Amino acid sequence: FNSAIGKIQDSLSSTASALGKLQDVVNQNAQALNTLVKQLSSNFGAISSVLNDILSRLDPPEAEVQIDRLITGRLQSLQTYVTQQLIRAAEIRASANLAATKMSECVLGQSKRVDFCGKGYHLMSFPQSAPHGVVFLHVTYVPAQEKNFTTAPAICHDGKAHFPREGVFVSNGTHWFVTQRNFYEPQIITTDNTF
Amino acid sequence: MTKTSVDCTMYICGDSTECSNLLLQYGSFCTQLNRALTGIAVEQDKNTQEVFAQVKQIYKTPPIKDFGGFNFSQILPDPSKPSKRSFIEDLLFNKVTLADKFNGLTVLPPLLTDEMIAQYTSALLAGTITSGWTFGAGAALQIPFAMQMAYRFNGIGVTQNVLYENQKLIANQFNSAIGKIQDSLSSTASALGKLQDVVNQNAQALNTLVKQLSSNFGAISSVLNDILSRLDPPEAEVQIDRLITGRLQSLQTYVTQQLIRAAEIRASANLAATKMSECVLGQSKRVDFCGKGYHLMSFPQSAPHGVVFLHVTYVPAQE
Amino acid sequence: LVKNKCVNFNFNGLTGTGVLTESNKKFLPFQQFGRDIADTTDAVRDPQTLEILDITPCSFGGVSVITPGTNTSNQVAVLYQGVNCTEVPWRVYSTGSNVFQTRAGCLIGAEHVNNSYECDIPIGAGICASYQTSQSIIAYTMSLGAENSVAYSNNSIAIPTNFTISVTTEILPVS
Amino acid sequence: RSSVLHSTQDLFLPFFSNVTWFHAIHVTKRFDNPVLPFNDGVYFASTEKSNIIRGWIFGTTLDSKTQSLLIVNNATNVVIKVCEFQFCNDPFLGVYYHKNNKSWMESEFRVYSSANNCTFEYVSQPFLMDLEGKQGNFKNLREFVFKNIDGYFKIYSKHTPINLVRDLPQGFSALEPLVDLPIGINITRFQTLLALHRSYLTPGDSSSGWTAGAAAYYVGYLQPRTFLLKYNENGTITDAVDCALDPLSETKCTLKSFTVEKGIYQTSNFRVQPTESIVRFPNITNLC
Amino acid sequence: KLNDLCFTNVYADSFVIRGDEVRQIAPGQTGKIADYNYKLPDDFTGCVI
Ligand SMILES: *[C@@H]1O[C@H](CO)[C@@H](O[C@@H]2O[C@H](CO)[C@@H](O)[C@H](O)[C@H]2NC(C)=O)[C@H](O)[C@H]1NC(C)=O
Ligand SMILES: *[C@H]1O[C@H](CO)[C@@H](O[C@@H]2O[C@H](CO)[C@@H](O)[C@H](O)[C@H]2NC(C)=O)[C@H](O)[C@H]1NC(C)=O
Ligand SMILES: *[C@@H]1O[C@H](CO)[C@@H](O)[C@H](O)[C@H]1NC(C)=O
Ligand SMILES: *[C@@H]1O[C@H](CO)[C@@H](O)[C@H](O)[C@H]1NC(C)=O
Ligand SMILES: *[C@@H]1O[C@H](CO)[C@@H](O)[C@H](O)[C@H]1NC(C)=O
Ligand SMILES: *[C@@H]1O[C@H](CO)[C@@H](O)[C@H](O)[C@H]1NC(C)=O
Ligand SMILES: *[C@@H]1O[C@H](CO)[C@@H](O)[C@H](O)[C@H]1NC(C)=O
Ligand SMILES: *[C@@H]1O[C@H](CO)[C@@H](O)[C@H](O)[C@H]1NC(C)=O
Ligand SMILES: *[C@@H]1O[C@H](CO)[C@@H](O)[C@H](O)[C@H]1NC(C)=O
Repeated sequence: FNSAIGKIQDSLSSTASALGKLQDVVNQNAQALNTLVKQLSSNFGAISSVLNDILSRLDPPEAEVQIDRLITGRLQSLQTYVTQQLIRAAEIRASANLAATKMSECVLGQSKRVDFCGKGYHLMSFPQSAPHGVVFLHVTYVPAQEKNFTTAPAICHDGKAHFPREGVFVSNGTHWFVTQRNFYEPQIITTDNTF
Repeated sequence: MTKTSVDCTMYICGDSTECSNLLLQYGSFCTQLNRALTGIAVEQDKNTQEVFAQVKQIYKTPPIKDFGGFNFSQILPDPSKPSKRSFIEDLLFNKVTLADKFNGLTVLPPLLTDEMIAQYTSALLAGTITSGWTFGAGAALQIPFAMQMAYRFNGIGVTQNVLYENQKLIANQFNSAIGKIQDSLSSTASALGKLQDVVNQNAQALNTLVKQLSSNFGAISSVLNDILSRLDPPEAEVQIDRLITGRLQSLQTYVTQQLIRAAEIRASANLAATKMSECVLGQSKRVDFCGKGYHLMSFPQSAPHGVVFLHVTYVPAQE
Repeated sequence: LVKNKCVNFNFNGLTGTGVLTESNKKFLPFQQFGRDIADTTDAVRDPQTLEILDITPCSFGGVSVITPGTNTSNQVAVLYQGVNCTEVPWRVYSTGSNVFQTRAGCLIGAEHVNNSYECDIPIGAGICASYQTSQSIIAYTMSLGAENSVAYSNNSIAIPTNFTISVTTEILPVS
Repeated sequence: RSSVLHSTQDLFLPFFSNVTWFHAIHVTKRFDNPVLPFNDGVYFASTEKSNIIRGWIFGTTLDSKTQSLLIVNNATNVVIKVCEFQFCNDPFLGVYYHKNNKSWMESEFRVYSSANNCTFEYVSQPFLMDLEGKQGNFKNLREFVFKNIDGYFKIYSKHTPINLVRDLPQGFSALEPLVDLPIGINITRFQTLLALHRSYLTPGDSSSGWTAGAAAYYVGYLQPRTFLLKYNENGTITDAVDCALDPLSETKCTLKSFTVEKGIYQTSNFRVQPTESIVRFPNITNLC
Repeated sequence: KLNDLCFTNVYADSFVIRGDEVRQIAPGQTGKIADYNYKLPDDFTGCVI
């Protein structure tokens, strides 16, 4: 765990890739706002982009028309921003629910669902605050080494066949012992471990 | 959904240079719309990535077909058949085909070729049968299929002995059930229902859109080439200006519509990805998450722009 | 009449741009303009020659340049999107040192290897581009990963002897 | 602007553009300063030590009948006129080394016959010139961009103290506008002015009496191009990338950043152009 | 630009009118002789001579 936590510190300091999924959201929102702000510069068919300049050099009736054009162009710009913002807001909202879910469900209790939190069995999880985001560190159990064993479903002792109470039957080939399917513990088969 | 990228410049202004200059006046609307579509296009590829790239390494289907009395011929890929598509999978393209640039519009190809998607599905299928849920959480561990099923019964509260006592009875029901499913897909005119509507809806928008260009939009002619030849620039602008305004509207509606549709698909993709991770890799305790009833396991399938899940469930027949 | 070459065409005050080739579909004695399902004219009748020509637009396409990254190198690969590889030939870049026709367009500036690696710089329809094979952007076929089959048998089982605890980070935006 | 990247569609010398070098050096019997064609991109980059290249000539035909431009680079100013001047076939600036007093005086200022009228006369800001009579490598550098836009004649300049490079120095320097003149003159081509280094060893006439020595100047044309220009905090344009010139470069404009991360980026649409225009109007000969 | 496009079924008209109502014979705008003798369409195309 200590070595495992140590690596994550190194990984975080060495690259911006961790926050890319989060950062993409930060950058994408920033870019959208910037475009709209720039929009102000665009003429939108008008004589001149700056609103005050148009009003200063045009008589009211003409000024009326040009103002309207600007507003239509500017109204459309605003509409796009608000419409765009809502979609992004909804997307962010889903993450928060998921964000809120990850905040509570990995953190409070253990999730039996496979791969919902991290990869492999999720022992526990911790959350670290990030700018405009939540980062979840997942501790998971993964079985590293596997040894081949011959196996069979039932053992016949007196014409009645036993089955394991909680574990698959595993035999090296010399004798038959019962071990938990996820770690190799061999126990001499007995009535206590069978029915 | 089909990756569609529409070039703002070519659609609105058309070929003519004079039409292009007015578009420049408008600003980055031209540029912004293209960006939004590309985002959508990446999602459809990326969505695919999330849903099917659940496995680090493709696992070849074991040459030995012993399935502990379970017949998987429909589900698994056929070497003799071209394109490595399963009977279910091979036929679906059959079914989909039966159910089913040119202009301003390029329909981009997906990052993952249908062929590649087939391999991913096979890997999950191969992974589930050979290694149970071990492959989901780490290096896949070989297990006897009968034995795997034994574990499945234990999770739903039916003792493993029960499976072993009448494995033959269970195997036959499963085999018969799978056969029933094959027949059901082919026999029904419209079982896929929901998948079909996604394709039809997208097609309607494009036609409506393609149809949209023809519309006059309160201009003397519906064609930029035609309007430009007939009219000079000086008084040209009033009609040239408007058609542009009207057409911009068509794009924004279409662009906005795509995003809403993309968002719906993304949720579906993520739901579908969840089922793929949640149901294929391991048994799901949540009731009515996988199909109906108690759930033992699920087998992923591939269709164009979709994922078909086969759910194996336990129901108590008699009381 | 010119055929097989993109040329501006004007017929009776109607103007379009495309390549005009004879169209197999037979039209009625009275029919003049043939149109497609998308309400774009796909055919004409030569007024002077009374012959049928099919009109298709002059292949466009978006250009995407594949870069390993500015920092690493300056070399680039440009994939025209959809356009045929024969098509056309910045003047220096045109000819393809390594022209290769893919299925997603027409790559020009990368060398098609026979080997398959993990994806790096995604392109489309399988092909991926990597800056690692002195150095040249190469486009591979993107095989999904190592193919190993777990050894299977009715009487064979594998059980882990050791376990490893690991930490994985998932990053989700909240606001 | 400070710390902002801006793209302006203003005429620029294309990067890595071909440049036609010229020689005004006797090192045997070598002296050439002929007329050069002029387009929008009249970029002149002389390199001088003892200040041998001085002036310029603009115009359409230099007929003294079409309005034309002309300058002297005196110690006072870069003196300019618009006047209908009748230039000689071989104009120059003449300087002689007198034995009685060590100073370089003008000997024959017959650059032009007379001026018909002036629609513009003008004197620029004061500056000073060294006017040395020695031999050496060209310690200094001078660049100018002559341009004609929307009824305005314009000029841009920079002094670079480059050392010992025959070719134009690798690096980035930005010309700063010096003067703007509002003129209507249309000028097809331009010429340069040389300083003849007349001495006692020369024959002593206007046709053969000269020992001009070393001089060098390069002319590069200007075409409309889009430059992404980086702006520093102070505002000096420290660096610029040309988007039109390269596939890599074009990506940067779309990306709007000097440094690009590894990935795939779509920059511009590609369209073919029809080889011929074919018109097939009715073949009937009868006229309405 | 009337030279470079092919029309359909060109019609010519001819009559004699007073000098004042030559401005009156225009599409859309009203008038006595324009309401009693010759009413052009609101979107008439062509050239009046
Ligand atoms: C299980 O795996 C762990 C972790 O790899 C092993 O621990 C290492 O054992 C080696 C050899 O004895 C030591 O040199 C290392 O210092 C130990 N730590 C690590 C992180 O490698 C352990 O030996 C393995 N087997 C067990 C417990 O049966
Ligand atoms: C400068 O004098 C010349 C020569 O007299 C003028 O050129 C004449 O201009 C008149 C009026 O425009 C023309 O009708 C003649 O054809 C021109 N040639 C001659 C020989 O008279 C010129 O206009 C005068 N002013 C300038 C250049 O500013
Ligand atoms: C099971 O086999 C292993 C490998 O040969 C051996 O080490 C172990 O001792 C065996 N069990 C017993 C009880 O000997
Ligand atoms: C599975 O069913 C197929 C379909 O007929 C059959 O050809 C095959 O022999 C069967 N294989 C089994 C039970 O393994
Ligand atoms: C490209 O054009 C050539 C013309 O000979 C043809 O052979 C090839 O099939 C074409 N491919 C595509 C994708 O257009
Ligand atoms: C278990 O299976 C293989 C069968 O070849 C055996 O040799 C080895 O002990 C283990 N290796 C695996 C599954 O790769
Ligand atoms: C510049 O001109 C020279 C003449 O020798 C030629 O070799 C070279 O290709 C030209 N380069 C460009 C960019 O015009
Ligand atoms: C400029 O002078 C040239 C001389 O060749 C002439 O052809 C051209 O018509 C002139 N243009 C203008 C705008 O004076
Ligand atoms: C730019 O401003 C900085 C302020 O620290 C100053 O040190 C530097 O000399 C300035 N350079 C120029 C070229 O203005």
